[PDB]
Amino acid sequence: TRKAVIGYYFIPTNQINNYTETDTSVVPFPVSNITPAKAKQLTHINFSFLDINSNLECAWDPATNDAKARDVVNRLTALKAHNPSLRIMFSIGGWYYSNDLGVSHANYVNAVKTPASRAKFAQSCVRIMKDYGFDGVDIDWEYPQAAEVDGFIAALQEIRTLLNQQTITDGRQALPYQLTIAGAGGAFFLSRYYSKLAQIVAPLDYINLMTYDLAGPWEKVTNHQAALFGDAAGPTFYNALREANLGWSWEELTRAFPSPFSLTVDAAVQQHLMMEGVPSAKIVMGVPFYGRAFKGVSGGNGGQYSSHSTPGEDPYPSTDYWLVGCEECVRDKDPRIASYRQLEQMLQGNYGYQRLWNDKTKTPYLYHAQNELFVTYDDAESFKYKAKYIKQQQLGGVMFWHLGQDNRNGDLLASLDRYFNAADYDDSQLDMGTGLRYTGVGPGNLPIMTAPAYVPGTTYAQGALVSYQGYVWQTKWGYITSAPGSDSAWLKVGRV
Amino acid sequence: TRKAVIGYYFIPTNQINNYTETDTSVVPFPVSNITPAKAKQLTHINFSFLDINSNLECAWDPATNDAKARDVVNRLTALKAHNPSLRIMFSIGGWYYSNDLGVSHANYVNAVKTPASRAKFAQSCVRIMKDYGFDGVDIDWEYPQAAEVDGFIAALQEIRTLLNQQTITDGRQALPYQLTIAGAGGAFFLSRYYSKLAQIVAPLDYINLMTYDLAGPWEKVTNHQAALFGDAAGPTFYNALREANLGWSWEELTRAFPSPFSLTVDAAVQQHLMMEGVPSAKIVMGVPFYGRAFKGVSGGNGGQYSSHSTPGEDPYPSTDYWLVGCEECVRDKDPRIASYRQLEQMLQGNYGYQRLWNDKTKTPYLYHAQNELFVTYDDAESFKYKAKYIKQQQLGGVMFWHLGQDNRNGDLLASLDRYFNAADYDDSQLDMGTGLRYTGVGPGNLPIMTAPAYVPGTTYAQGALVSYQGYVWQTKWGYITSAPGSDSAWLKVGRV
Ligand SMILES: Cc1cccn2c(=O)c3cc(C(=O)N[C@@H](C)c4cccnc4)c(N)nc3nc12
Ligand SMILES: Cc1cccn2c(=O)c3cc(C(=O)N[C@@H](C)c4cccnc4)c(N)nc3nc12
Ligand SMILES: Cc1cccn2c(=O)c3cc(C(=O)N[C@@H](C)c4cccnc4)c(N)nc3nc12
Repeated sequence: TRKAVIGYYFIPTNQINNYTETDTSVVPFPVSNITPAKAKQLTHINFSFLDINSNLECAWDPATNDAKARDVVNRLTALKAHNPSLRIMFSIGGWYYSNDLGVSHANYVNAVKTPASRAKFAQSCVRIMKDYGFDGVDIDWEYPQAAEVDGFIAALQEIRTLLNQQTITDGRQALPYQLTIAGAGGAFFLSRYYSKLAQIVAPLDYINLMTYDLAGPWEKVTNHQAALFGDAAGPTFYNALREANLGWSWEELTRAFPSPFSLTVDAAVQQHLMMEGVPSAKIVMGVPFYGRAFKGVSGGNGGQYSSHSTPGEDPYPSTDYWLVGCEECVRDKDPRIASYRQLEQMLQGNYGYQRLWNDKTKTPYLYHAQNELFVTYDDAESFKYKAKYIKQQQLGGVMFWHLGQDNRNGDLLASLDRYFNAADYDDSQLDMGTGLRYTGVGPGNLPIMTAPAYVPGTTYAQGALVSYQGYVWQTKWGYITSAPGSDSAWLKVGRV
Repeated sequence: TRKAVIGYYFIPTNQINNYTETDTSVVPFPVSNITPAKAKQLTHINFSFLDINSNLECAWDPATNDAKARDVVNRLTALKAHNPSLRIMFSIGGWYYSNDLGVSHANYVNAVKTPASRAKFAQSCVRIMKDYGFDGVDIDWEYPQAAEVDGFIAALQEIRTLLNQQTITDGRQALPYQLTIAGAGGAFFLSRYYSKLAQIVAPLDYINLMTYDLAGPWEKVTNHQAALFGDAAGPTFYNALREANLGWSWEELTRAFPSPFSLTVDAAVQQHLMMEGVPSAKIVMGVPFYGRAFKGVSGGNGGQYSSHSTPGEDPYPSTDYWLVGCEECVRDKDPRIASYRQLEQMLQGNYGYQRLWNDKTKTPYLYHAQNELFVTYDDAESFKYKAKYIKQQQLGGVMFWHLGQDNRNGDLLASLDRYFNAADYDDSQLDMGTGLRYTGVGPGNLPIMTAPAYVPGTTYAQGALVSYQGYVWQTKWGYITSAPGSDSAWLKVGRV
């Protein structure tokens, strides 16, 4: 089956209200820049962002010019003329609206609180979808906390019920309405809802992992923001999932969640696959179309794993635009982020940047030796390894943030489509390297094993293996007279 | 409050049927050996063992001559003339009847299953108590498994109701009928029911911990069977409580259950006190009146912590009766167990045994240099430290197995009574030594702590301490925007 290729189309309210396809100074990436060829390379466009208002309903930003918003959306859905599989989703939430300290955060908490609120909120999602002509709903709440999770699940199940009814009512069996969420791609936020992943993902077509921003100026040491695999020379992190509300035993937590660990894309994917009832085909790997820049870095290792002097604040609390050559950093008053398009132009502009490659993480980076700068980003080469990982691990596909950051030729999108679909591309010998893999093991990714059937009445010694109720179990100590599952002495170590 | 001194009186069915007070070779320890002096030193005698039959009622062994049984019991209750506080309990169960592979185990499991079965079992316990003249009920099920614990708890509650009503009916307010159980003294069996200790202990007057047999021939290395504190030179063990079904986080399990650990009397007591709702006054420390012998120890340090050639099968499968001096080893055809009485006559009779002392564990042991022998046991000196521990930790008292193993003068029982009650004994300067203490922290031993109140909307760094909803919490990583208890990021570390 075709891998999903999910591109975010983000447009701020002031750009909707002043929308034009002819002046890149007010609208840098108008819908016009999505050519028929690029539309064929996408399977989904996530239009973003809508919000939940204090009426606990899905809504546009109050300052939106609704006439212009409908026209922007109509230009997007017109791209379906070039790609019959294309879906224009809309995204509710995002960091600014929905984070704990965000302007609308309470509206997310309250909308999922009660059966009445969830019914009302779900209806409004389907009404927005049908009124504007969208093809599905994406929820980007970053992120529900443990006690909010059951309400989150029931709202998603409510949306699933209404979308499946709307699919039948509209005769959309060939292209059913879809429901997705953006998921944490790092253990710290993932531990909020990790224990209920199975019930979260059940009503979804896809969970889109935000497997980027895994490094930033809020960390004391520079690092790669979307390392595929780990580098032993880089920083490691507390494994927050061992503290999730799982109810597992000490051995089960320990073998699933080594700590410290390397905060990588592979870690995020494997951590989802470790949960029973989380199918690989629904997991979608996010990739960034932007780089993160650091200043004040030391030398020796190309700016990698160095202390730095980058402000972590938001907004950027200065007027010092120190990322040399980055015109778009001036236009946006922040030198700590650059689009792939801009980085490509910084490279071919003789600004003293050097493009280096980390063969462990399988990601590129820029080093500026004169001014002490470090940029972590992804490109078409790092996407080869990520695409191969998606195929080997049988994931659902790829998601990226965001379309306006690709270069004008659409090279990053074309590469993702090529690695999944081009008949003359062949990655069977692509060397995935010796970077650190995530070695945790959980109930959902237990190895296949064989063992003699458990025999009631037997006394087992320490380390004995038996099969019982479809799993292979090992005794943790000696003189075991109880059945696996009936007593703390048995560890589930294998399936079938 | 006077400390309990609970002595098991164990008499097998063949000795009941053949009971006589004038022939040691048929009844080695008739009740007439319990003089008025000794009766005054006890608070309880646990007559043992009764059973649960296939009708799921408390019952004598079917081969018991019932008139002979009443006579033996009458000899015990006659002792109450010399001590108005003394109670003659009867014990239901024991290892042979109630272990998973024992002959009556299914009757324990099935008696506690439903309200009807529990009411029938409980009624039978009180009927037996009144019919034979006992003063209370002791249940020694070794040990209920996790799925049986709730029924076990409800059966104990039902017995408690019937006992309390019987106390009223009989005008026994001055000496009310009591309910006790034997509890596991090591973490392996403790883990079966650990999570429900509070509801198990609620209906009891006492839980008598079997804090002995903590070492034996079944282990690869010689060790003390009832060490008070740990010896760093000694073996350590897997802390099975970390695998109990508690629902705690990795950090919480790790701090409550260090592993490996020293398997000691102190460990068992502190493990019980770690659980909320378990009052120290109900905890009774078991001590052995017997030793365990190892055949084939190397030299080095008294035979402590070395390899051995002792079989670990029961029944004793062989015939090398190799514990020399020990004549009861021939009569009972097993050289690995010797009563204190016999161990004393071995030390008296020029057999080459040397008595040594471990000042970490505060226990004695015998070493034989020629035959390579090691014996771990308890004596009046080790009981000084255990009695002081009972007083310092405010435990309910002491229990021992069993009365027939004391010497003819009853020195062990007299020593326990002395250390609790003699005005001319003064342990105020007894130094408890530097042996390893169990230092796990759980809900029941959380310290008082003080921290500024949690303030919603603020972002906390790693290691921040705040007070919230009755507890002091610490963050496990940085950028914490959630409230404590509602999250994986917060660790309960203290009480307000
Ligand atoms: C300060 C801080 C602490 C911890 C986590 N943080 C974030 O996860 C975060 C995310 C974004 C954001 O917008 N990410 C983009 C890629 C995106 C795309 C699609 C859906 N959601 C988000 C942001 N601007 N600031 C952020 N700051 C923090
Ligand atoms: C508390 C206690 C009291 C009396 C006897 N006990 C045991 O006999 C015993 C045995 C084992 C064990 O596992 N194996 C033994 C059989 C073994 C294994 C391999 C070779 N030889 C012998 C054990 N774990 N605890 C045990 N506890 C006790
Ligand atoms: C083979 C084996 C494995 C694991 C644990 N085991 C035991 O814990 C055990 C205990 C006894 C026993 O009698 N203990 C006395 C002190 C007692 C006193 C009062 C109430 N209950 C018991 C026993 N004879 N064999 C036992 N074998 C084992």
